[PDB]
Amino acid sequence: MTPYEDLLRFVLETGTPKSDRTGTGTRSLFGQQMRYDLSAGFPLLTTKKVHFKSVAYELLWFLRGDSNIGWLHEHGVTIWDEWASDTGELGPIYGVQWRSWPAPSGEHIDQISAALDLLRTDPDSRRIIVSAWNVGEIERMALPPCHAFFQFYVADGRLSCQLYQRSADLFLGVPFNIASYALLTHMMAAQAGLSVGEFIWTGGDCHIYDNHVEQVRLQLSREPRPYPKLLLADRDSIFEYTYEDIVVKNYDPHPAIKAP
Amino acid sequence: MTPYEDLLRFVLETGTPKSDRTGTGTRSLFGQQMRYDLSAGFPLLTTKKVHFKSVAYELLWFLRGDSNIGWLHEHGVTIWDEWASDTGELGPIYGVQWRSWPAPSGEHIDQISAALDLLRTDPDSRRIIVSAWNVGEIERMALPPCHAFFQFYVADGRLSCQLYQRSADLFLGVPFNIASYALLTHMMAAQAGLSVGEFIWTGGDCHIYDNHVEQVRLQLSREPRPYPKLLLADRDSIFEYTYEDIVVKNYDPHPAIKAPVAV
Ligand SMILES: CN1c2c(nc(N)[nH]c2=O)NC[C@@H]1CNc1ccc(C(=O)N[C@@H](CCC(=O)O)C(=O)O)cc1
Ligand SMILES: CN1c2c(nc(N)[nH]c2=O)NC[C@@H]1CNc1ccc(C(=O)N[C@@H](CCC(=O)O)C(=O)O)cc1
Ligand SMILES: O=c1[nH]c(=O)n([C@H]2C[C@H](O)[C@@H](COP(=O)(O)O)O2)cc1F
Ligand SMILES: O=c1[nH]c(=O)n([C@H]2C[C@H](O)[C@@H](COP(=O)(O)O)O2)cc1F
Repeated sequence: MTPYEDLLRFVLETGTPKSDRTGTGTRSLFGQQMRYDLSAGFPLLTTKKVHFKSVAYELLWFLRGDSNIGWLHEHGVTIWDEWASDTGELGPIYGVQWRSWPAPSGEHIDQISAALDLLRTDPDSRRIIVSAWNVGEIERMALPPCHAFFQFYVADGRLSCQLYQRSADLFLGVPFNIASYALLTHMMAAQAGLSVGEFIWTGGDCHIYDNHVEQVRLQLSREPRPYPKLLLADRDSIFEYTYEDIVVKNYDPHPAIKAP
Repeated sequence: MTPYEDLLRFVLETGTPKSDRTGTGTRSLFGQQMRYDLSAGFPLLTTKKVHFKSVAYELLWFLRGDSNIGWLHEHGVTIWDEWASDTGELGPIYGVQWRSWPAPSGEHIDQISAALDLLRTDPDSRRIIVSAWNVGEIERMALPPCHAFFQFYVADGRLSCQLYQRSADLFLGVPFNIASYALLTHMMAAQAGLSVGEFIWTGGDCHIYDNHVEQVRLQLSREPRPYPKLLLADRDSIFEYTYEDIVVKNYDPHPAIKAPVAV
């Protein structure tokens, strides 16, 4: 019922102290897994109000294959401002690798299209994968991919997705990541003629920053309300979805909780 | 604990019947995780005999950046034979991505060396990653990487390793993969002056081929025995290890179980 919350606790209590770079004292565990049944409800956390608008616009940004934060500002989103050059450039990050990974043939590979094609023509493939982790381009990126790698799986006409996040800011980061991929999974499924199955979150370094220990103590004290429902409009193509094509119904979150 | 055997039993008992590339059949589950505390023993399975010589030579071959089976034959190992071209070539697989992943500028990136570095120099880093999944080059490979990529993690002078394995032949392949990465981890740990921690195995498509089922049942009827210990001789470079340096102690498995591979 509350995969995320259980993991947050377990890291607050069992987590090992550790410095990062840069920041303060994180408590940390390695190799942790959360599991969501997407048919049961959309995993937008109810123990704290999550800024879904930012989540959606960011994913649409990723899907546009966009490297600049311009289109993001146009819609009043600023979560990326702090790493963007004077020009607003971030380098060949997520969207760039997703939509146009630079092969050695000079070709650009659209992994999203390729994945979706597989889903439609060869649902049983074990190669339905997208990787943002481009070793050749990590050092051109403002920041190396955090949610680095993901895979899809079909079973009884139900689409599952497992994500691998190498580094996980549990309190401020992961909530976004859960909703984000949850949304993506609804979109691929919708485009491919499938239903939603599971979302599997697999983390590398799972960490609660030093500041956030208080922000987090509160959030664990709150009782979890029933999950909201995700709705989508019809579109001929994943790349045609707009923010206006998305609705989150019956979302009743406990009040927000700020933190740097 | 017997995490391998539990997963195997679990997939057998609850897996979904599925079709596949190899034209055989499968029971399958998605997103499963095995965990091993490497300080309690080297996870060379004991409910069947696993041929360590092969696991070890395959590993040393990856480390050489080698994609031709010739060196493996030089040492009697034949497990990659039915995928190689007539010249023994497999394409830019595993090691070639580990030692020399070709960047857009052309340059070969040595990820294994990069990783050691980060371990010796910045153990807390969350970017200690080696990837075989070169989107750019997968078509060029005889097969796409099953053990697709891995991360290292340090805490209290203990080295942990998590592998993501996109596709898991539970009976035939996984026992090889568990041992191999456990071995690499000991290696990376020796070279960074660290002790071993956990090996965490995370699978995408976890499957038991339909022609492996009588073997899986035999194996599951057996009583698990304590894991052996691994002894590594000293070397000054991960790239200088030899089989001679890699010794197992107290490994008493139940008998080996033969099984037909799915091409
Ligand atoms: C995800 N990323 C990230 C990071 N650095 C850290 N420590 N954690 C992260 O999740 N560097 C790059 C990147 C940029 N993405 C983000 C996403 C959300 C917020 C955040 O502040 N969310 C608030 C809502 C405020 C926002 O809508 O403007 C929240 O409590 O959810 C910051 C950076
Ligand atoms: C892992 N790989 C693999 C694959 N194809 C399939 N269907 N499954 C796999 O695991 N293609 C490439 C590769 C080669 N690795 C292997 C590893 C072990 C065996 C096998 O036959 N093991 C037997 C005998 C051990 C020794 O004699 O080789 C055993 O029961 O372990 C075959 C190919
Ligand atoms: O998808 C986001 N979620 C995640 O939490 N990271 C966090 C992890 C880490 O705390 C920081 C990246 O720094 P590092 O490269 O050291 O892991 O951003 C950022 C991504 F964009
Ligand atoms: O890491 C090794 N073991 C792993 O289990 N695969 C197996 C899994 C799979 O059944 C087969 C390749 O099938 P596919 O490419 O269709 O996923 O190789 C092979 C690798 F070399």
